[PDB]
Amino acid sequence: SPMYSIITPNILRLESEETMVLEAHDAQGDVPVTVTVHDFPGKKLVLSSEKTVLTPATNHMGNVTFTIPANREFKSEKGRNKFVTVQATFGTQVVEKVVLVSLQSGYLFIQTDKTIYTPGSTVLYRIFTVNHKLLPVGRTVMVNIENPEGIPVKQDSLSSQNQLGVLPLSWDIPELVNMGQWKIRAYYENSPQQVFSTEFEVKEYVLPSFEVIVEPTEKFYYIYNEKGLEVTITARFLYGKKVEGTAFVIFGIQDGEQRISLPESLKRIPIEDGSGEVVLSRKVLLDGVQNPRAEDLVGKSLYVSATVILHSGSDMVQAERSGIPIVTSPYQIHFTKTPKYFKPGMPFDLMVFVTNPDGSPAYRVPVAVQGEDTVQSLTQGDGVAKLSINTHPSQKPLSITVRTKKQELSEAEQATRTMQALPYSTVGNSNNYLHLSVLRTELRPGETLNVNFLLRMDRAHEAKIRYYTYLIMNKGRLLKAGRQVREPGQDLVVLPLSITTDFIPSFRLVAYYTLIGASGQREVVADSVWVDVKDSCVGSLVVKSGQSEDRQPVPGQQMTLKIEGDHGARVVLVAVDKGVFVLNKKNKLTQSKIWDVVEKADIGCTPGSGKDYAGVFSDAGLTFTSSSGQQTAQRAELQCPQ
Amino acid sequence: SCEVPTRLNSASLKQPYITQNYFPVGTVVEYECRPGYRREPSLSPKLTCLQNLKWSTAVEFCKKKSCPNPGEIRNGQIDVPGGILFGATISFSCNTGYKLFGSTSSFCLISGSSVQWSDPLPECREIYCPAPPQIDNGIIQGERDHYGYRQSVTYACNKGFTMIGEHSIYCTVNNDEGEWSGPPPECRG
Amino acid sequence: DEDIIAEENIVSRSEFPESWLWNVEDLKEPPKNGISTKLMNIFLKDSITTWEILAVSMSDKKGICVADPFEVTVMQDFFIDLRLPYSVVRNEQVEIRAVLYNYRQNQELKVRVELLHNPAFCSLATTKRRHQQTVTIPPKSSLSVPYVIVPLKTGLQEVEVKAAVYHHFISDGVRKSLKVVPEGIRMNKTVAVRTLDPERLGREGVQKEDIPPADLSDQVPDTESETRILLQGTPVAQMTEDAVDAERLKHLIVTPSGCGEENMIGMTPTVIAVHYLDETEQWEKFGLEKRQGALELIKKGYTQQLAFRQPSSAFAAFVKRAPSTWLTAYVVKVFSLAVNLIAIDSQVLCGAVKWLILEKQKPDGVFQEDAPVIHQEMIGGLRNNNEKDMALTAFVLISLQEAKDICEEQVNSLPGSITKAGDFLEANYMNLQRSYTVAIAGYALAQMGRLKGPLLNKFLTTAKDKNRWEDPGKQLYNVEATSYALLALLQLKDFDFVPPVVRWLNEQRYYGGGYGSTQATFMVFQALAQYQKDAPDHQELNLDVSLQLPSRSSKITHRIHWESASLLRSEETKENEGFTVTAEGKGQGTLSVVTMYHAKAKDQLTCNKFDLKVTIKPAPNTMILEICTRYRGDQDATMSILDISMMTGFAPDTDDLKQLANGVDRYISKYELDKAFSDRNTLIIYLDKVSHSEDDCLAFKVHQYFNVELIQPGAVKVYAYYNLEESCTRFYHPEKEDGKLNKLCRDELCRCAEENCFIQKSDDKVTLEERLDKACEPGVDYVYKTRLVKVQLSNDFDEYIMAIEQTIKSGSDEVQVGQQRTFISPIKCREALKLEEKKHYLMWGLSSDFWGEKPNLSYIIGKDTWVEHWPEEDECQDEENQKQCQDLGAFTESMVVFGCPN
Repeated sequence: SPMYSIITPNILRLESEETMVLEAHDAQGDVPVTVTVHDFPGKKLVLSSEKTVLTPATNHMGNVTFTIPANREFKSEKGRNKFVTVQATFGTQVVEKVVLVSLQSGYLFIQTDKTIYTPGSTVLYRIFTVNHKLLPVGRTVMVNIENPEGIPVKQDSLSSQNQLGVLPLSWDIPELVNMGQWKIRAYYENSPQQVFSTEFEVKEYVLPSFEVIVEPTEKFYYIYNEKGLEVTITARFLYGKKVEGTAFVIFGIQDGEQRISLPESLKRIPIEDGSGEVVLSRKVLLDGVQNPRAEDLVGKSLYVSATVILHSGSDMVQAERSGIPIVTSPYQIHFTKTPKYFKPGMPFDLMVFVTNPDGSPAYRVPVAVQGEDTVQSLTQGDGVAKLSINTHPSQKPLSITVRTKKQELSEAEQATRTMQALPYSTVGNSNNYLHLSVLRTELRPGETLNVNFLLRMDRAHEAKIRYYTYLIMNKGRLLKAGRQVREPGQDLVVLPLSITTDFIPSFRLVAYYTLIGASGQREVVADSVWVDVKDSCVGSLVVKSGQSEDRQPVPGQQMTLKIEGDHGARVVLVAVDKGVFVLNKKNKLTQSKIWDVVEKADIGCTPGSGKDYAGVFSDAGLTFTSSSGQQTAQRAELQCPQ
Repeated sequence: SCEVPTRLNSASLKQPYITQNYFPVGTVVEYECRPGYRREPSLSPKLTCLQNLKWSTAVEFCKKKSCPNPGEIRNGQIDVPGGILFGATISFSCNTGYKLFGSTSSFCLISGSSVQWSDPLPECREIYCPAPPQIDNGIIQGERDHYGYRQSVTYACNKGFTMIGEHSIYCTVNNDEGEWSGPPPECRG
Repeated sequence: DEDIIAEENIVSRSEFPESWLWNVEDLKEPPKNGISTKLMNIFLKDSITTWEILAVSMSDKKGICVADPFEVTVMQDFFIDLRLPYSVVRNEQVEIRAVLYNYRQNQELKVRVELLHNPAFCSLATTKRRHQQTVTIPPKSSLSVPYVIVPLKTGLQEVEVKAAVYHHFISDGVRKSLKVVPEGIRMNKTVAVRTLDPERLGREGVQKEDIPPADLSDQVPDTESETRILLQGTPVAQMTEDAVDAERLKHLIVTPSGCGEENMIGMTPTVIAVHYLDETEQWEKFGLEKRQGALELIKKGYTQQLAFRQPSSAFAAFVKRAPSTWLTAYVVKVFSLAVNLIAIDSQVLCGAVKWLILEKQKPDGVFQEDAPVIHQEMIGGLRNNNEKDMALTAFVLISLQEAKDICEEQVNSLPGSITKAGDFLEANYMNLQRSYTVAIAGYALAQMGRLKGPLLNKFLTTAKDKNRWEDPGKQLYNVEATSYALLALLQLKDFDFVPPVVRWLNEQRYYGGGYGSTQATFMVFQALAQYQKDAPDHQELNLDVSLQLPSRSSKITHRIHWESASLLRSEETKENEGFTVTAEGKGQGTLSVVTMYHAKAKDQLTCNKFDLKVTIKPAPNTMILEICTRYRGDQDATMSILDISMMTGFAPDTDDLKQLANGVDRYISKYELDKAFSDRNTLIIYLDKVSHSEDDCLAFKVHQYFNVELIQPGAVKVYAYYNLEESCTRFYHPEKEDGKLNKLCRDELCRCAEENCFIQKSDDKVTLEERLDKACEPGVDYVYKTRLVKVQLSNDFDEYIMAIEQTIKSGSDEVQVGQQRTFISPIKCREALKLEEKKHYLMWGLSSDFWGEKPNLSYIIGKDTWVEHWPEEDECQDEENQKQCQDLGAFTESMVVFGCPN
């Protein structure tokens, strides 16, 4: 009767605090639990060892937080992934499971001062050394600098110890050097495969002294828009004033990497009061391509090339907007946020994701299920809609198509998309499911989330399910485990889960229950869900003006710089001439790209759920192991499936 | 008559009012800025004598003279406690890994016909660590000419030898003195 | 002047970084709502622009955080933008622009803009003349000011313009620097690419490698050249071939069953499969979960081997049967290998070792067998009779030393028995005929290192084709003897003799299991697991790379071991040296050395894309400017630009512009149109196209509104809209020939000559004292009384062949009386000089007015050259001329007799 379980993350990492969830269901009295971690298969060592006691007053829920030191046994050789044997002794009952170990110590970020540089100058660049939880760590880092052709010309070996995770560095570009794209490559010494890179351009250049912004009225082009692609060429000096001169503008069509220039769209237009208008008429466009069929242009993109010359002929600037999509619909729909498996007879939730042709989230866009007009839902700030459909008990493939219902537009312009959700396979067809629902809203830390636990199963055994077990996954680690009380007859129970800065940017909730039923069979039923959080800083960093707003600065003037940030932190500044960002604005540093990296290194590969319970688990990035034999699938791959 | 114009810190009387003492009412006296102060065009440098035997109240005719911008110190810093005006002081410091060579402070002093910083801007020299120890039966995987703050040295034993210790060591800096994190490893045969 | 800021008081703006404020501040102030607020004072640079300020934070609690950009816009009501290019070619005349901005709402400014003279540049502003234009700038507008120059020294140089307004207290200055570059073109040559591999041709006396420097004989003087050098690493490191795929061992997981012997036949393939899989780390491909299940079967074989263990600590098929030594030596062998796998009791294993030793050892060292095993096929080759005192003593021997470490302290007779069985295999090793008995007997002496000399030789020679130990009969024996031999040379370190054996068993593709396949399986997998754990001689590759360059004193060593994510090392030297590189170890590498520089070239591609001819002729008050252009493609160029600047004090004709403005593929913005005649020094004519077949010519009248003495050549530039670089710029001036400012150059050294042709003066105020003081200061190098014999005319530079009649003072040119020295002058100075043949002159100059070398030196008449007409003899009797004959004659004897004061 007592069934002891153990849960850990799919992939454990080194020099990191991995948490482990210990359980004993239908257990009595106290239960001594000892946890040990051994290398695989040799078992030459004892990397971790903890002891805890499970007590009825914790309802027999334990937790061991352990660390895997970075022994020299772990690396290589070579290309050969390594593994540990997690062992958990409950009294006399022993449960063991092999888990995969990541060498990746965490992350590195590189930041250069400028984006582009002139032969003869110094590139100032800082490396940010942080673990998986993003806090600064002191370790050794190798740093290379590769040329255009992909050749290292310099390698240094350094460590962020006592450097507060801030490693300053410099490199003098020689005056004799190859033009083009240069790369800074850097990696942690204990993990040479995961590499972190930043590009900086080396070119013979001058400052234009003014900027040119080209903006199409719509961020896209609608193939049947007769007016055509109308663009506003604005030009102003860096210090603010608007420019007087003359502009040449041309248009083009891009397909992947191949570009076709439209010679007959070349216009020369007068820039008055720092602005100018120029339009690409549908006619010329269709004339430049040799296709009569218009729909063949959908998927491809358009680019605009601007050349504004000051009436002095003393300065001439080049600009270009690119990747203006040609589309039949002013929106796109994605189910990348929706799970791919439902539970027969239970509500199935859809996370529809509507973007603007560029990739940006579309605000206030109504969407709906075909055949169900009732089911309607609007997109929030992040561009997502929560639609819910009640499903029938049957093993037939659910196929769901969705469209937009944005008014003002036509049915033809509405977007559409179609997925297919398969049924959750039950343990011997017991027809016992669990479903986790979450209110779709742009989540902020400090708010409280209402997690909804809906249970479905025959009345012969509901009175036995008294509690659910939940686990929070974040950044690829176990942020928190816990228990949800349930009384008999309670279909829906709610969990008030407080959101802190630790849940940023995204977190997974997986919860499950177990019981004996059918014909004496031990049953585990689980369900997961992936919830997004408002990407930001764990803390805050604002830079603004200390002085009065009236006092404009003058060359050689002393001015006050206010900095508002987290106490104790260290701030690293830099001031670049906006002329630089007229030449090259790429590979800039943002907090969002940080959260982006953090994101790409999640062990969870699915919006939630799974073909089965061992699937809910492995898909969410966890390993669930028991003393009756109800085990997960052996994860052999560090990367997520294509 | 009014008493002698009161002493001013900025400007001092001109000739020949400085040697006069007979100040009949309705008299104007002209000042000229001291060193180091500069005249404020929009303001009159003259003063006048009142009925109750006083002078026309005036805020100081010459404003305080400014020093030339201290500048920038490659990998060092300039601490400017309170402005760069005549009589001001500034201090110098180097960034970690760099040592100070020169004056630790500078003063805005009066030179000839103007104010100039008392000392020249010093230099911050990269603090190099002493050459890494050569170990028996091993070598330093691709050495280096100079090892600075944070530079690390990786070691490797020869064939038929076993490494026992830290694969590599790094340079730490304490009181402008470079010192190795610790002892290099050993290659036991 | 009056009511303006003088030239020396004005500070030019010099600080124009592209990035600055690379600073580090700490937020240690008292926090309000977990928010600390720090205040910093910064002195903003000299740029007139907008700075973008980006801050990143790091807190051991809140982690990293990138702040939003913060823009600071720095401006001034009046200022100048000096727009230089990145680099300019040396001796090439180019135009630079200086734009004066007036951002005052409704207040026009009468400004004066002046270029400062720089010896490195030859422009209109000199030592002796300023170059100041007076111009008016309307409210909210800009005014372009063109300057033409020619850079005189390669390397970095410095332009600096200044400007001040009239009647107001406003002044501004811009000091920018620009790189002056030599003409040549980039060439990359390969110096040496040799393959670094000790052993193959690189002799056992480890390869030494001599690398010469590069040619660089056509390297244009005063240029750096870098030598980069790379060490490309080789990825090839086959262990043998490949370890045997785990998927091929699926049959080796057998449930142990039966009695004392068969249960060992069932525990054999299972123990040796996991052991091999733990070592080949193929547990993945095989299935990780399957390990726990194979360990349970190994524990099941061992528990069931406990039931056939007799009280004497020995083993036999049954419990009532007499114990077999070979079996007990197999129990010992297998259990000695399944120690790391399961929990093996020491009492049992060491008990059977003690039993074997005390019971089953003859005095003379050879184990004897009393009770042959029922399963005779399970013995392997030992069954084929012949010299079984060896096959057996070697078998039980191998079982005892592999049980060494575990039963050394529990059995004290073990070292002695080991040595005992070894002295005997040692004495009778030379009398063995079978390949098998010698392969086990040598693996049996390999472990003690007592395999040397003649026995060694016989062991190596024993094998056929250097890859196998085969005997007539079954192949299983030959694979078993081969596996013993493989272990024998792995103990031997003989990494040369290994490569061919391994290839043979993999080739055999024996994957164990079969009728009597116990040994074959245990040996082939102990051998292929030790082949993978001992790894012989790395099997990978080790390369030390020591490089010596006579430039540095230090020696550079590069270790390129395998299993390192790099396999690349590169070093660079700024000096072309001869360096030698010794390499060392196993492995095949390569070393390629590349130097880089600029070679002599003639070039002059440009105009690459456009032809241009600009001619300026007089009008029938005004002059005519005709522009002629043409495209150098296969097609007619698209929309091109015609950028024109005017000569100083000149404005284009409005009516002729209106006439060009109207259609005909030509355009001019209303802007250039409504500029008055004043202040129109720049103009842009847009071209809908240009032909590639013939010249496209236009022409318009230009009028002089403002008269000045030193006028600046105008300049025209063509170029298509898509491309700035592929442009052409010609200059135009009515007289000035070639549109080239006056400069005398030889090879690549040239000096500007836009100045007074000589010391401007009239012989009347020039007295004797002013001659003794000016002809004795240090600079003055030479002073001669000369006579003009011959004058040679040209199109650009005149040559006045002066015959020295007396050397008053001698300047580094060691010139005797009678010899000739050529004096050269620009044509514009022919009128200022009026030198005539057969006349005499008093001349003196500096050392900088030298041209040439010593056997052909030429003098140049610069602004410090004193040129004075010496009246003839029949002109000094004349009374009005007297003061000069008498002053020149007194200067002759005051410099000849006495000279200089010192």
